[PDB]
Order: sequence, then C-alpha cells, then structure tokens
Amino acid sequence: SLPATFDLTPEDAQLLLAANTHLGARNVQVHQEPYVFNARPDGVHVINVGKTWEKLVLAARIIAAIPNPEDVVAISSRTFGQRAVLKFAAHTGATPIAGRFTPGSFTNYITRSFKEPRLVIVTDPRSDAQAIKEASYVNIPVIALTDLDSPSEFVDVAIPCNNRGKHSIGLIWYLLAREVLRLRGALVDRTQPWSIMPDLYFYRFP
Amino acid sequence: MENDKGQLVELYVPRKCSATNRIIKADDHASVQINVAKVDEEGRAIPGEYVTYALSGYVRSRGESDDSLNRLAQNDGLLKNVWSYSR
Amino acid sequence: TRSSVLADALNAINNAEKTGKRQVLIRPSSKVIIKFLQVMQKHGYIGEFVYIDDHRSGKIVVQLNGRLNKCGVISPRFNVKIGDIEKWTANLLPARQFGYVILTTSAGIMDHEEARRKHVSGKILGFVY
Amino acid sequence: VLVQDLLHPTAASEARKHKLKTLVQGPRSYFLDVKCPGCLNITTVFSHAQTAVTCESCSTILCTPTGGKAKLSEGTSFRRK
Amino acid sequence: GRMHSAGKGISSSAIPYSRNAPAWFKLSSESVIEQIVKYARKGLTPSQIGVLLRDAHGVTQARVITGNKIMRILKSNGLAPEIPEDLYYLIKKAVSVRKHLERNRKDKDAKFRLILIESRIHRLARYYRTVAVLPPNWKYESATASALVN
RNA sequence: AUUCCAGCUCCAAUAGCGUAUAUUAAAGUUGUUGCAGUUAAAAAGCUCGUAGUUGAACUUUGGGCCCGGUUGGCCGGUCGGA
RNA sequence: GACGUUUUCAUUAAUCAAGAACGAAAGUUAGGGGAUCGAAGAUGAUCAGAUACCGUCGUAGUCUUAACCAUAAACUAUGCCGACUAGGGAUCGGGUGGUGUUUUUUUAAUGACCCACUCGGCACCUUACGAGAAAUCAAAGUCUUUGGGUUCUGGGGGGAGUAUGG
Repeated sequence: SLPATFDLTPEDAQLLLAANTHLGARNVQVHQEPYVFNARPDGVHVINVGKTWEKLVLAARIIAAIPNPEDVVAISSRTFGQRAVLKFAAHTGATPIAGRFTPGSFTNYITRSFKEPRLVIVTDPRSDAQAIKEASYVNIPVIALTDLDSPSEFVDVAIPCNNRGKHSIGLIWYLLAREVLRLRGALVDRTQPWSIMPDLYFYRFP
Repeated sequence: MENDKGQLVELYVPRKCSATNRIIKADDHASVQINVAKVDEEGRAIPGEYVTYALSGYVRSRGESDDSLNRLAQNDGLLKNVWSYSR
Repeated sequence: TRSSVLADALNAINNAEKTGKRQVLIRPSSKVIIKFLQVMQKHGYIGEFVYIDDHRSGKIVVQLNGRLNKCGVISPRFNVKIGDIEKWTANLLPARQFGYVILTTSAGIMDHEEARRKHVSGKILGFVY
Repeated sequence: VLVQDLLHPTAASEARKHKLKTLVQGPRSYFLDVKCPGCLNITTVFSHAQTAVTCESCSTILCTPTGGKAKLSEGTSFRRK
Repeated sequence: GRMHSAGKGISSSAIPYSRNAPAWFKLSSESVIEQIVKYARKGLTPSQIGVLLRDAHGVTQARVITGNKIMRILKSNGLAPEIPEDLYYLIKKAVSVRKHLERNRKDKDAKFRLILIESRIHRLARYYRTVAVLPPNWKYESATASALVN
C-alpha cells in the first residue's frame, strides 16, 4: 504494501461515484458482505469503493509479475465491455477474447481456439458461464467482478460494481488498465489523469 | 519419512493449502498458485519477489472461495480493511 | 435427547470441519468433554480452545489448524485390558506410527499409549485425529 | 468466523435473534416503574403482564391483558430504566 | 420434543447469568418474604399466587430476591396443598374431559384426550411416590379424578 | 471340430496323484467388530404403555524449593565410552 | 397447536416385549328413512372375436343409530427422539413499530403495506460437499476415515404367505 504512490484518493472517486455504483444488486445470497456498507432506503446496496480500489491495487500485482505479457487474457461475453478488452489489448499486451465462448475452448488442445493462458480476467461471470465452469480445469486464477447476485463460486477477486449501464464496466477496466500501464510504468499519481480519457473504454450505440 | 540412517523418502515432496490448511495433490484441477509481486516507493511491481498463495479445490467449489482470500491479503501486509477481522 | 453429550460433541465438529469451519459452539459440555478436549489440545490435533460459561451447561470454542480429520465416540464405552488396547489399535487406526484412541480410566483421561506408559488400561472413549 | 473469537464478533448481529440463540442468554422484555393517574404511587406492572391492575386508590382497571405484551389504560408516566 | 403431542414448542422463561438482586429493586429479603407470606395466606394455588402478585407488586420471582421457593414457603406456614399445583389442575383437565364425556357419549377424541392426561397423572403420581411427597398407599383413579377438584 | 474316437505329442504332481461326502477358508451370505430395508427380499395402520435398553450439566487449577532415573555434546580429561 | 412471559415441578425422561385405544373403503348383527345411483341380477342387446366397450330397471349397499371387523399403492413406497449446513422469495400462526407511504381516529388508524426480525406448519428449486449401482435424495447425509439412543422385519428364485399347529 500500500504505497505512498497510491491509495484511496477522492479524485478517482470522482469516476466511480460519477457512475452511481451505489446502485448494486437488490438481493444477496449470503457470501457477499466484506464490501457493502449499507443500502439506500428501498434496499439497493452501497459499495465500499475504497476497498474496491484496493481490489485493483492487488489486481495489478497479479498482472505485472509475469515475464510474459502474451500470457494475459481477458474474456468479455457481455456486450458492454466487448470494446473494452480491445481497448485494453493493444494498450496492455493481453490477447483479447469477446463474443461466444467456444464449448471446449480450454479443452481440446488440437483445435484452433485453444489458448494457453497464465492469467485470465473475466467480465461477467454469469454471462461467461462456461468460461467460469470449464476454465477451472487447467488451474487458472479467476479475476472477476461481483455485483450482489454474482458468483462467489470459483472466484477469488470479487470486485464489487454494477453491470447495468455501459460506464461501470469500462470504468473499472480503465481504472485497472491505467495503473497496469503504470506498473509497467509511464506515470505516477491518481489525482493526475492519464493522457487518454476514461471515456475511451466505453460502449458506442451503432 | 527417513531410513535407518536418515535419507528422506518419496519424491514429490508436496505443497499445502493456505486456506483450509489441507494438502494440494498433483491430481488437483482447481489449485491455483498466485504470485503477488510487491510494491514499494515508486509503487510499481518488483516482479520476481512474490507473496505466493495457493488455493485448493474444496474452497473453490462449496460460496466460500472468495472471503477466505480476503484474510490472507489482510494478514500479510497487502490490503487494509478489505477483510473485516471484526466480521 | 443428548444421551451422550460427548457424542453430540465432535459430530458437531464433524459437521463443522467436513463442512469447513474453524470453530463450533458446543452446548452442553461437561468435564468429560472439557478434559477430553484438554487431552486433544495436549496432542495438538485440534488447537486452542476456550470454555465460556453460563449458569447452565456451558460452551466451548475451538481454534484448530485443520488436522482434526475425524474423531468419534466408540460408544458403548467398552472396558479394556492391557493387551487388548492393541487389538483396538489395528481395527480402527490409520497406521502404527501415529494415531490415538483415548481412554477414561481410574487414572483419569489419557490416550492408550500413556496407558501403556503409566501401566493401566481402562474404558474406551473415542478415536481422534 | 474466519479469524475472530466469538467473544469478539460483530456484537449486536445476533442480539434480537430469539434470546437464547445469542452467545449467552439474555431476556427480551423490560421492567417499568410507573405511577397510576389515581394515586401517583409507583405501581410496577410487568411489561408482558397477565393481570388486570385494579388501582391502589380507585377500582379502575388500568390495563387490559394481551399476548406479547399487555395493553395499559392511558395515563401512565414513563421514564428510562 | 413434546410427549403425547407430536409437536415442537418453546414457552420461554430464560434466565441471565447474574444471581443476586442486580441493579434497581430496593426492598430487603424480609420485605419480599413477608409479601409472599401475605400472598400465601390468601388460600389459593401457587400458580394463582404467582400469576397475580408477581405481576402487580414488582416481585421478580419467588426465588431470586426471596430465597425460599413457594412450596417451601407454604410448608413452613401450615398451608401446604394436598397435591401440589399441577397434578390437581391435570385432574381438573380430567374433570372437564369426563364431564364432557357424558354430555355426549361418542366424542371419540375425548376418549383419546383423556388417555394422555391420565398417563401424565400416572407419571406424576409415580414421581411423587418416588420422592415421597405423595403417600404411596393411595393410587390415582378415575373414580377420584372428578370428585377431588370440584 | 482347438471342444468327437484314436495316433502322436505335450502339461502338471511325483511313489504319488485323482474321486465321493463332511467341515473350514475366501463368504460384510450371520455382520459386536462388520452387512442390508424409496424402488432390488425386508418400516410395519397409527397412538398409549410395562419389562428391558440408555438418560442433561457440577465438585482441588496455575506455580515455587530441590531431588536430577534418561538425553542432546560444543566437553573429548577414557581414545567403542561419561 | 403456535406464540409471548424474570410464573410452578426440579429430571417428573426417549422409544418400546407384554398390555390397551382408534381404524378408510369394503364386509359383518338388530333398527330408521328408503331421495340418489348402483358389485350381483332380471331384461333388451347386437353382429361371427371392426370389439364386445352399449343401454335400461335394480334387492341389499351408499346415509345414519346400539356394536363389530382390523384390510390398502393405510404410500411422503422412508419407525421414533438428537446435530449442523445450505440458499432463497413467499406462505401461514404469533410477536414489533421506522422524523416509513396513502381512504381516514388525525403523516405510519379499522385493516394493510416497503424495509427488517423472530419462532410454528405446508412447500419448492439450486450447485450436490455427502451419498446410492442408478432414477434420484438438504436427507434415502455426518458409514471401510465403519459405534448419538431405542423397536420391528430380510437372507437366491420359486415351491409359498402354501401346508401344519397355536
């Protein structure tokens, strides 16, 4: 650790509170109270976003340790972040995956769509159904996102957000990608903006 | 473990779970080894020196997969109040 | 009815450990169960435990480190001679070079090898690891 | 539950959860030391009363018994503990 | 788990840790003892004593601030009941059931509901012959289970 | 016709090989260790009940003075031993 | 029965050989009505065994009264008291009132609500950690890592729930 370079700052809390992720999910299977604080008085859960920031703090420790940027993989079957992974990819070096997850992708080492990942970041771990189920065979860590009805099964990094509105997903994608590029090393601070917008990783309406 | 004069026995000296304190076998198809590189001043990575975690199979199968790793990031010096000790 | 509180002990810690806990709340509890668990902590299969009290039965909280795989009462509480404890070893213990049946006896409560050491043998209680 | 003793939990989480299920036993209801509108003498009726209180000066039935807790006749001054 | 009923139930009177008079009740033991002696010479069953004048005079119980329990109270007074409080009212239940037994003859559950009450009176008579508070010559009988309450 | 009558030829045990019944073993098919009853044989119509079989929780801990039977050996003054 | 209670017994307890209540439908003796259909039966069928399903009247029976019987796929095909775990939106029986929202006792009165909370009954479906041979099962679990307590049955198919006896 938690450096003097970066911790909870109220200038990246501009971004998250500008997305209104005090609008969580509305009913909670009970494995999901290390990161809630309360709920608005009709019952929609408020997120401890500084701990959601600590989630990306250790999420970049996970990423920048590998001496193989090719070994970084991101999955997005939900449409919203399907831009965002490419917005990640040529920025970071991760190989992008979006669309339909081919049944037996991590199975069947003979076929074309067989990947050899060392690290996988998922986007919607219900919509990435057989990317949660069939991925934990070849012993892969599951960097996930967790609204309040999202799976506590098979995950280890449960990042709390919403998935209703195109800004939240690409927002936390950008908030991790900025410091991943800064763990690889370009810039320093958090009240300091990066050279390219947080608007960049968002979803068009064609 | 050791013969008439010492001489430790049975290659593949295994490794252990750090969540249930169970064992991780070479069969296993859920156990994940996590390399957490550090931070410091300038706050980047120090890639190579690692807080190595290991996650076995029962935790990842039977809700309790996530909160059991909040404790390890807390009680090593990696994250702050992501894991309510006062749970 | 809790005909053996010692039985509706560790079955509770089976239903805690097999279901993956680090503790359970045992109520009722006796000095039977208290010294039973002191013996188990002395062996260190289970870890630290605390008796908390009311003006009723009482509660115990245990802080182990996993190594309690299985325990169980061997009810009915059979009465065993010196040579016959080793019969009870090879029926229901993993290997020769570890593993403990424990005993209540007129020398109190101790495992069957401290029975071999302090040279008695008494009534069975359970098998513990 | 992960690492905390159950002398050291979040405290009031199980506090309303049906008295005896709590970490020790502590009763639900409360005592009241209140005075009637007929004497201003402190007439301690129990919160979950089962007895219809005739006044100590009047013959007025100053409460009506109901399950859960009872239903007093209005005019009883309350204060804390 | 109930006997004779096949249901689950909790009718609560739970007690916290502390024994003595904790915080607020300002009378001595002699005051609440003489209050219970006042209550006892009214000539009613100990259920009827407690249900009224534990509730109308700030009495907590007859054991915490008092010290001597109620059937110990009445035997030091000469007004100790014949059959104490509960076997009598179970005979009262038997009275009610047996007087409805001849209002109408074929009330078939009343034949079933007398058996449970009769069995619990057999157990209470046997337990009160155990600790020798009932004299072990007399036996409970249906020919005395309707002429002994009312 | 590798399975029939024979000719070969070969296989075993070897002054020894078969056969008949009886028991034991493998046989958790007698089960205290140590079975099985939703559908494979097996939970009864449901209560009350006696004999039997069990039956809630509590009773002297922690530590000081030494004795040192046994061991670790830097001691090695005995050169397998105190 | 549930629920509330800082009321009373202080172990009065679980099942259960023997023993005793109850008991569908049907059936069994002595009566009431005798409306309804209607096992048997009395008739018409009606052509080969398109198949004999049709149709019409029907003693008793169905309904009850003084009594039996003691039989079901009497089945949720799972004896009864214990322990814990899932995970849920409702239910119903109780208990509470949010600077809680409206007809109106007067913003939350009669009642009923969103958000919470408790014990009782009836249920559901998830991943099955555990099983099972398997359909499936939150118990048909905590059983080869074999022992919480207690009662009745089963030992290949038949022969046969037959003979025989009580």
